[PDB]
Amino acid sequence: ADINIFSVASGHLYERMLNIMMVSVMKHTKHSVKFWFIEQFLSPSFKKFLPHLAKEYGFSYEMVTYKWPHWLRGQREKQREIWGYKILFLDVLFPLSLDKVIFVDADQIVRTDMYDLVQLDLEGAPYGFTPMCDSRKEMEGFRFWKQGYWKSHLRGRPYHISALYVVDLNRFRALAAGDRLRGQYHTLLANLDQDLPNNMQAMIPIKSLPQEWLWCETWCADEDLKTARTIDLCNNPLTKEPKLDRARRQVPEWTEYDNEIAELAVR
Ligand SMILES: O=c1ccn([C@@H]2O[C@H](COP(=O)(O)OP(=O)(O)O)[C@@H](O)[C@H]2O)c(=O)[nH]1
Ligand SMILES: [Ca+2]
Repeated sequence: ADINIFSVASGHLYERMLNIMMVSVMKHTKHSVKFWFIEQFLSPSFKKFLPHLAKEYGFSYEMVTYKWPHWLRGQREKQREIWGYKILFLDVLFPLSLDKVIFVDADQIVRTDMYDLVQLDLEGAPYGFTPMCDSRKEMEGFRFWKQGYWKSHLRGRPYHISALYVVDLNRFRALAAGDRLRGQYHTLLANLDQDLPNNMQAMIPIKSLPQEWLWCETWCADEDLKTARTIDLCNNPLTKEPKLDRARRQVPEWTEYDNEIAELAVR
């Protein structure tokens, strides 16, 4: 497929949002699309519905199986285990033939042709992430990456949000980036999937994507929603507003797509 996207949904609401994310992709491209899912994180309900969604929305899909390695420190907390599956296994989840994959959070709405991201030149970096927004000024106290350890550590590199990233799997494998990330994970990560790649940039470069690639209201100004290519419903450490409430109000298409999926289910 032209576009290859990987995501995870563990939890009822994340599954509901993942179906919507997938629909949002298909509304904005006429390229071929394949979704990749990790077997362990597929529930019976989701697995049952998935082929219907595929026959309606015109995507293909494949499951990968990868057991957390015995020698690799585990995560007792499910949420952190999931975040680990996002980042620790990029060289081993997928077939060797797969050239490139894009990770998109389940709680996203896409508003762009994701082939644009497939075509985007990473300029030798094995993966690309969007910088955190600076624009919403009221949230400065929560921008921990501008404080203490991170300002010094980053040496002028951005701190990037891990909701969306494109991985040149060939370059990533050639650089042995997976072994390096797993080695650093052992050595050291409150934000496991985000702190790790941002910490390792000198060793494993990030291509900083243009800012429009990922908008989250937590960090980003209202005025920049209109030019956002994708939207993430990232948790807001100030308001603690429930994600479902945010999904209903943020952009009109979330409810549009949820309703469309509901009508598919009636059939
Ligand atoms: O209980 C969870 C927590 C996280 N995730 C997956 O991990 C991603 C990142 O976590 P989340 O979106 O909750 O983080 P935020 O963007 O809110 O900081 C989610 O979109 C899901 O794909 C999940 O499936 N179940
Ligand atoms: Ca998210």
